[PDB]
Amino acid sequence: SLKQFSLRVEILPSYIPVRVAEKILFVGESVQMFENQNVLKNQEDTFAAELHRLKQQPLFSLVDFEQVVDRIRSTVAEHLWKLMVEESDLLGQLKIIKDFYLLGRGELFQAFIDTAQHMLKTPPTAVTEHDVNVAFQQSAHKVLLDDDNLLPLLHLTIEYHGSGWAALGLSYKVQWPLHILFTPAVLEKYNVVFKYLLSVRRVQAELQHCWALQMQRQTDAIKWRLRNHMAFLVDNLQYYLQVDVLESQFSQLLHQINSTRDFESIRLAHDHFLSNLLAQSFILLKPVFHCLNEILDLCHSFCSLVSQNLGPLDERGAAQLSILVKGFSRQSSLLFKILSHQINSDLAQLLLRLDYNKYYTQ
Amino acid sequence: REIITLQLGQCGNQIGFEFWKQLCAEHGISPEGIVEEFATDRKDVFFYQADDEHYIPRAVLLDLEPRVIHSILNSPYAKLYNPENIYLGNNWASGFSQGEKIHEDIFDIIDREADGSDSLEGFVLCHSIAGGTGSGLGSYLLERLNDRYPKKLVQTYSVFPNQDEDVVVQPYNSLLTLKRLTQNADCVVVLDNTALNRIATDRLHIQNPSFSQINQLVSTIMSASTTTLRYPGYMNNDLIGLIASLIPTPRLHFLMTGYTPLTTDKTTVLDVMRRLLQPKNVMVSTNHCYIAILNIIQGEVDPTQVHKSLQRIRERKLANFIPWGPASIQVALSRKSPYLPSAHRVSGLMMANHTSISSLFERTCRQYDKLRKREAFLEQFRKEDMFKDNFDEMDTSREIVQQLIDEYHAATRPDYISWG
Repeated sequence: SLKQFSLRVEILPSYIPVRVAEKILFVGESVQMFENQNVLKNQEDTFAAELHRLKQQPLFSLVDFEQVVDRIRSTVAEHLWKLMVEESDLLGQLKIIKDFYLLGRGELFQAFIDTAQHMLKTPPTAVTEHDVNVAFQQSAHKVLLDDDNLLPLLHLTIEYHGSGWAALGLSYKVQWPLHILFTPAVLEKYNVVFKYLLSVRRVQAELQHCWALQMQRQTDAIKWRLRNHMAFLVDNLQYYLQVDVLESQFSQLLHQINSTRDFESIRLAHDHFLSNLLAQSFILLKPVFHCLNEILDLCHSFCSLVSQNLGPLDERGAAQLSILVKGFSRQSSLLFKILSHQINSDLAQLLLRLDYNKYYTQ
Repeated sequence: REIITLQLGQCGNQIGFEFWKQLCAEHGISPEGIVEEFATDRKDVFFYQADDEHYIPRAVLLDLEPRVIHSILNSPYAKLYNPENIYLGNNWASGFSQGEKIHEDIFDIIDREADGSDSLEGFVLCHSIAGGTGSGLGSYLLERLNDRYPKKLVQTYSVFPNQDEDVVVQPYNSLLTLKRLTQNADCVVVLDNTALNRIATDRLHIQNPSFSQINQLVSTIMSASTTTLRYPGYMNNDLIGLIASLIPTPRLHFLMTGYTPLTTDKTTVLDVMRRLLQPKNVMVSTNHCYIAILNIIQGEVDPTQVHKSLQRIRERKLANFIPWGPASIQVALSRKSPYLPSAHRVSGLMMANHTSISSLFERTCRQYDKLRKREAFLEQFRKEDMFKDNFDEMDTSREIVQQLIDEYHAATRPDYISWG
């Protein structure tokens, strides 16, 4: 099912439009889908009596043919909404997706990065998959808030032979009524957002470990501190831009879910949610994603260098720390020029940093 | 991790007493520590959990020549603070020498709460600068805690004494405390008795009972500075993640305060930030500039206007800065609590690194410098002289605070990339 059933456009009569046949397709796919897996107010004969009467008419009229199929289109979609949103409540399911794919659980995902830091750092190999799941299971009980089940609908998937943080995919187990709403393709698009959001979440925590090291302790500590705090500014600013979209777009999504009792709006609700969620993250645009990542990656190499010693390090690190503070100053001002659809979230994020005019005055 | 607060000295025990009473009223806690029947907060960090809902805070009360501590004990709230951890001069040297003999038992009192908690991150000291018994003992305890807990971090809610300048050895005492705090304090939040007194004259007619009423002002600052930890949120869900933005350089770890409705007994976010940047709301008494500014708002705040509000504050340019530090102001938000009055429905506070606190350090250094040339109060008491025959710890403290003053003005300079 949901396959071997499709429009054939070349055989479609010209006076019959494509839109009405799409409604025909929808009511057919719906009544097929909840027809099987059974192991229904009977307007089957009255709609037959409608279609028997429509057979007796000599002349083809389109607006009557549109009216009768859209009557059967709305009646099947009004039910299939009511079965899905009430018996198999979607609002709880979308909450679990945001909590784990979109990092909505902050206590757990920060503790999982904290507890499993070394073993995700180590390169991938076939036995690393069970290791990160039991630590994620330990992270679930580290943040002791734990109900019953809630946990066997989620696991971690590492892939090896085709830095274990790079191959860290999250996957959810969907039920049958939500299997058309959640195909593998959309959870695949959910997967790229999960890898990006956990990256910037990782950078913020270990940078504050550099701050915490620097404050418990000459010169060359107080040059790292400049380099730490210069990198700290744009790092908390970028995640705060991601804070703004995840609040604003998810409030939009739940609202058009509850807007009407049509199943068609529920599908269009989820399409409007993802298109804005991908856009404000700027991940579909190439050069901004291809420059913000190395901003985090050069900060990883700086944060390793300060983590090397509490003693002052001019053993070839001050050579490239001065390279780093000039290389970071260049690219962060380069993205500041790029930030300066004209979306309110992207354009107003600038004059956070322009409150000091700090990169512009330079 | 859970926070243990080390309230010490008479004034510090007063403000810790009032701080925990305010958090009793603000959270769902009765004066006996019981969960309130009328009652969504993160009470784990600040309040230990007993089994029958006795929310006893992790307060460590130290008394030395105790008077106000007996008054603390005869209170309705004496059952609320029950970890049973109270263990029995006006000179810094007397307070230090008195702390040295009882250091092991008071440190075992530290150790017991450290073991009893699941975890421990910070030691938040209700310290009194030049506070007689409080100063000296607070500096010695500050010096012990970073050695015993090197990974851990120590905050100091210093009530820096300015009373228009009675203690005649007050600049000497404050001078020694500030050296201990600059090398051995991870963070310091500064407060001023003159600035709180001028605010007392502003908002009310209170002049003679200045201390008792300023306790409430200090306590409002102290609760609102921790509300974003005590209540869950998106960002600054831990102390160290908060303190990172406020302190860019470890020598300048000193933080100013302010509150938008000083008379907190509808206002939009643009209005409250603009009111906050004005100097009347500030509670602290050559170019000069902030290094970094942060703000937290609690109340009926609209979300699409907070970004536009910081846009409007940026257009206003009411706060002036050109530091070495790049940290720009951010609009943060916390949860206003229920059951207590929601008057001034939107209400906020600021914490900032600003170079004008170096002037107030330099004021007690100037008083110390004139007193040090006069030698009018070297005290020459046998405690003071037998503890410091050389009297050179005052000179080491003078050179360390002079480094701090020069570091502040070098942070004002365009080149703090170089040597500060």
